[PDB]
Amino acid sequence: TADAVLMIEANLDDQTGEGLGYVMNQLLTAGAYDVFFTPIQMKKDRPATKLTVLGNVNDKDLLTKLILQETTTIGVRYQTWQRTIMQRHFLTVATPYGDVQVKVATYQDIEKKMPEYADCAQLAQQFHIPFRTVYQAALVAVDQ
Amino acid sequence: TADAVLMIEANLDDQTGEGLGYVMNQLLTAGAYDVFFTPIQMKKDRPATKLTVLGNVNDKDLLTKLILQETTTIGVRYQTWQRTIMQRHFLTVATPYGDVQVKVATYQDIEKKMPEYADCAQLAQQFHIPFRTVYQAALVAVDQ
Amino acid sequence: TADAVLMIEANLDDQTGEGLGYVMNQLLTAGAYDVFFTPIQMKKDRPATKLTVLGNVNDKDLLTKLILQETTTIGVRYQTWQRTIMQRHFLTVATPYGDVQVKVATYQDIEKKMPEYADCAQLAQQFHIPFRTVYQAALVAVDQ
Amino acid sequence: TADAVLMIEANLDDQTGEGLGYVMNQLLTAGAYDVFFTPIQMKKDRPATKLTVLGNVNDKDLLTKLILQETTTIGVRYQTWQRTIMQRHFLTVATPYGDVQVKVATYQDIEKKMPEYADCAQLAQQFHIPFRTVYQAALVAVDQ
Amino acid sequence: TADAVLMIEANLDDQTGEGLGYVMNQLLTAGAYDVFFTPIQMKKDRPATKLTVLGNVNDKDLLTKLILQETTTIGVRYQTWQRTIMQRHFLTVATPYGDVQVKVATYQDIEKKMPEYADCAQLAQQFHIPFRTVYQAALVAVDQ
Amino acid sequence: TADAVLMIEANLDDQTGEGLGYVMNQLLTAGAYDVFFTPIQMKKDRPATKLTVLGNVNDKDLLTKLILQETTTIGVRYQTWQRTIMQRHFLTVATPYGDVQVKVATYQDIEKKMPEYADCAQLAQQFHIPFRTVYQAALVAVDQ
Ligand code: NI
Ligand code: NI
Ligand code: NI
Ligand code: NI
Ligand code: NI
Ligand code: NI
Ligand code: NI
Ligand code: NI
Ligand code: NI
Ligand code: NI
Ligand code: NI
Ligand code: NI
Repeated sequence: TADAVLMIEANLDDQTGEGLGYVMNQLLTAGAYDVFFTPIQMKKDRPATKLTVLGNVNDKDLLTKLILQETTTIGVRYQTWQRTIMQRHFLTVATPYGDVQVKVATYQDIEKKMPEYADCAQLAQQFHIPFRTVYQAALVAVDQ
Repeated sequence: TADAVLMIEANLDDQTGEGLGYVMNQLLTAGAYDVFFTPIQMKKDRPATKLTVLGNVNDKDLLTKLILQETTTIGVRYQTWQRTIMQRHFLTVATPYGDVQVKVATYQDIEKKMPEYADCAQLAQQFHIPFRTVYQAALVAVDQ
Repeated sequence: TADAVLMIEANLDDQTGEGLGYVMNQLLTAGAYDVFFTPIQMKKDRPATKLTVLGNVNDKDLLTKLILQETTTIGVRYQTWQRTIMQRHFLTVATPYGDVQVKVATYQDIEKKMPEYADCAQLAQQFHIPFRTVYQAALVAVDQ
Repeated sequence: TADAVLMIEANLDDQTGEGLGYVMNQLLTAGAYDVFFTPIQMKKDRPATKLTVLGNVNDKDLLTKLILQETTTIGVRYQTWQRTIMQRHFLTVATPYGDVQVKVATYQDIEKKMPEYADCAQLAQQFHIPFRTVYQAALVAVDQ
Repeated sequence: TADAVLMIEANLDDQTGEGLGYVMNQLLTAGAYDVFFTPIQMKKDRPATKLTVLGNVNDKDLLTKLILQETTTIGVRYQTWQRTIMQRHFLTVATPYGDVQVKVATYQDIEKKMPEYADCAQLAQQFHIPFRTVYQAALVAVDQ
Repeated sequence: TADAVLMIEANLDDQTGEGLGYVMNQLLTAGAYDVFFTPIQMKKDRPATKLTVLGNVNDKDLLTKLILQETTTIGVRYQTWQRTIMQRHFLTVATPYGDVQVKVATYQDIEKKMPEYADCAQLAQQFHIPFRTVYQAALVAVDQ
């Protein structure tokens, strides 16, 4: 329910998008909770990318050294955030195209249901039907 | 003058812009100081949107549960920032097209004046003249 | 008046921000009407930049060769747009800090006035006052 | 069906966000098919906005004059695009919270169904439930 | 060489990021030359995404139907651009970690050399060294 | 090695890009470690810009008053981050076009080398060769 997460940030104005795509794959393999890019504008007319890494506070040394080894940045900044997390468990639901795992997130009186992307995309590809069609079929099917 | 604000963030890769526009209206109604979207790029080629909520630190539970109920996110992250705020009071100034309320923000020796958008937009619409024309008329008129 | 303008675009996922600042400076010196960057998202999790150059139709070969020379792109795409341009004339107005050229743009029933950035920024730095202060003083002086 | 659409663009580095919200509201009221903002980066370290307006070819003069009147741009560029449009029909479906219009779009072998945002947002506010709850109920009701 | 390229665009304010990653993967598999996302801002406070697809002029119907099938858009807009393409040839160079193909692009007086990302990323992972290390080694080896 | 940095942020929806470019130049002159813009979307259909300032924690008063004097914002938010910084020293390396200073950043076992943009851009301009060509020549030359 209650948690803390480390946020690590770096401003990269001398890194290519190809190399940035490479480092995001490296950071997820290293176990980061999340990684995202933000387009930013830096001095001297430089379109840059901000790299943000979320992870366990005890992975600070791991994720820092990864960033310092694989990107061009001279330094990183990091800070601890708090987190409020819903409770998760999974349901298998039968849809017109097969079973789809549905994520049931709960927090006190709040309950919502999210079909898992992976199941829906695999069924959309196999039966040559749209992703949104399989996803919406799972939503209807989770009504009971 | 001195203050603190809570920042709540969430990365939404499975939420539509229509639904995001809906939640920003909900968050302002709930009394958030500010809400803004940042376009971000997440794993698996997902163009995502970061939702940032600013508000009173005592509204953490209110704004969290709102986000957890109305968006698709499983968790939120939050942290406390400090704030330095200028002093505000309002002046009514007479322009060629009517009275326009002007915000006078002061901080120590710093003084600046901002015509209120709402008055300027209403007068621009009624008299079928550009917004920037009414706004600039208010700026000239605040010189005395 | 009426015109036609060439638009050249390239999607750059293998370019650093440092190099992009260089090519924009190169292209404006060579006479592009305008150059701008658009953050885009490309394949393989790449935060990329779209380079757009606007310029004279007869300068197509110059600006193309410049992009192919200075960026990593293998190709450029281009198309001609039509343009509608306002008529310009300039007012020099006397302020507390010096003369400021004011651009007066007209189109049919449209008349608008923009103090020139170069004048305002130079006098703000030279007289050690905010930019907004010189900008607003020119507006006041264009009242007559 | 087949169509042609006018695209008008302008790069605005001398416009506030407040004024841009005003002109988008002005242009949609005047009958633009659509208006959107794109964040771009311009010369002299300027975070700018590209304004794009889509509209009827015969409305070119109206939308141009509107942009030249309400923004700071000296010119606009425009070009005509071709369009491929799906065929529309609407289903009104009965939900636990009222009727919801469902847009059924078809193209060759394509059939897709989108609950109308206006219906879902209005019933969610009126019945004090999440938007997603009304949206999903319409999906369930379109199962028949 | 000279070419012409089809550009197809759609403004998506009712699409999730998960679904957008799916359609970009679908469109590249179907033979689009390129697909990219642009963050845009639409009406009713909607953070949206513009989908742009570049492709062969004769593939217009395939890519259109794909977009109409997999996204929520009711229509697409398209136009043909001209293209200027550099001439390509490839150098395979021997590095400390294996062979790396180097793309040598030429145009009039222009000669530039780009190590192939696929080669560099594969050898960096296989030999457990940074990407930059394999990239720079190919540059060194292309010195002869 | 270990450090702390102050982050100051402000959301500007009533500031022009020209004025924002002006303030970024002012903030770097005042000694900020870094300044960047992030495009954001705020309420009432406003494309806005987030201004982020990084600097020494003891420059809080300096950088705040600068922002409050030169922009339109009523308040700033700020927080302290931690930093991990690599060790820096400079090498002059001989390339085919002159000496180029190369930044050698080290952190424990990590060593990487970055040619300084300023030297590479000056040599590219003087000899009328691409930036990337001089930068890559410096990379090859730093191999010994
Ligand atoms: Ni089963
Ligand atoms: Ni009065
Ligand atoms: Ni590439
Ligand atoms: Ni020329
Ligand atoms: Ni001086
Ligand atoms: Ni300007
Ligand atoms: Ni009309
Ligand atoms: Ni009620
Ligand atoms: Ni819609
Ligand atoms: Ni084909
Ligand atoms: Ni291995
Ligand atoms: Ni020397």
